[PDB]
Amino acid sequence: SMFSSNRQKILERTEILNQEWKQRRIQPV
Amino acid sequence: CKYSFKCVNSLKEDHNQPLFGVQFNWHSKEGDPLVFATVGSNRVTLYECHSQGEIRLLQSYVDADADENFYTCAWTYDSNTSHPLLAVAGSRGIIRIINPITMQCIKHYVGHGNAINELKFHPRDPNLLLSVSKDHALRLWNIQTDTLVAIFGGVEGHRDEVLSADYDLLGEKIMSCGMDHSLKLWRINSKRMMNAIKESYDYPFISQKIHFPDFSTRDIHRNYVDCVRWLGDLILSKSCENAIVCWKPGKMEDDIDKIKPSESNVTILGRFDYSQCDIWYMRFSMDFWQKMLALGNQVGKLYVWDLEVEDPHKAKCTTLTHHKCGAAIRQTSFSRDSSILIAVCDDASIWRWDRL
Ligand SMILES: COc1ccccc1CN1C[C@H](c2cn(C)c3ccccc23)[C@@H](N(C)C)C1
Repeated sequence: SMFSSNRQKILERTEILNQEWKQRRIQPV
Repeated sequence: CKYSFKCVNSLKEDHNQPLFGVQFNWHSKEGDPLVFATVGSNRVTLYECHSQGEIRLLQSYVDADADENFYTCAWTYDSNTSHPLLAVAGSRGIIRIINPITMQCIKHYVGHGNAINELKFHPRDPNLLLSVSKDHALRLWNIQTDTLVAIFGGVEGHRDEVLSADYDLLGEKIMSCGMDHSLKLWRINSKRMMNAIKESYDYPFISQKIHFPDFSTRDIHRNYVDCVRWLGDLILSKSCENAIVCWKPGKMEDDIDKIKPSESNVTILGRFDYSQCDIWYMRFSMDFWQKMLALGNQVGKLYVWDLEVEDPHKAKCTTLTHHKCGAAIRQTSFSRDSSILIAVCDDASIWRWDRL
């Protein structure tokens, strides 16, 4: 389906963003 | 939908003026405190979320100009020092980069003509800031070199105020929307744009003047399009017609990266219906994983949908209501882990909803 395909795109792409955030150590505010 | 929330706290800012924006800082590392910013009048305020619904006031920014009215804010970080940063803008058309640790202005950018309605940071490059304005244009800034990379408008640009814009997940393209009823696509992974961005880092800087979008439609809504966000290769957009519309440029099977600038087709996949949100300038938001969609209405109700349930009517969550929350919810923000949801109102009130 269009839904499941789009869901996997979101999943794959948010995982890429999540991995980039994990390597980061942004100092606390 | 499986999601449930409990209202654990609320407060009201002493200025009593409407709050237009709220954003949790999604750059803060795991374990660090959940911090959000609010914007309204000439104020920017930072709060920290603690246990048992505690909302701890951190610092208040009060703009020298009493006539300034902030409409939006967005978070970023310094690519070199890992220092958090906060961009704000409003009616004066001035972008202010604020050190959220000291609550002092680092730098500002005039550039834009008229009111700035929304700010957004690129999801990959923390220096690329997008401002959308009352002057009908979008502007891309490189805040590391203090250059205006590109101006998106002109011959085939918006014909009225740009109200909202969003970068897709990988930061390859932007969807803008506004008072002219249209939604316009602007590709930033084009050779021209990728080179203009590269040049902004090598830098009087010559900004790109992008007169032509990569897609344009005015057949989704019959009024002002006041909010827009990507959902994968699909779009989420709303007007004042009591629905958020899920659609895609072109025909059902058309790949987002294969649609041509003159593409006349548009495909609606669904609608997330609600009630009493028939007034202009009401923003919707999603959590980081795009599993939840939230929208406040003019009467203090907070609607939530489970984006993992295909049928939007079946996706509906129990609507969040508190007998003391009766004012228009202008914007909402989920914490990075979606355990906390904050709503801000026209009566300067702030509402904290914790995941059950
Ligand atoms: C909550 O803000 C949203 C939400 C969605 C899209 C854009 C905005 C930003 N707006 C700020 C402006 C505004 C000024 N005043 C006094 C207002 C009172 C109430 C509501 C909005 C405004 C608006 N212009 C076009 C008139 C656009």
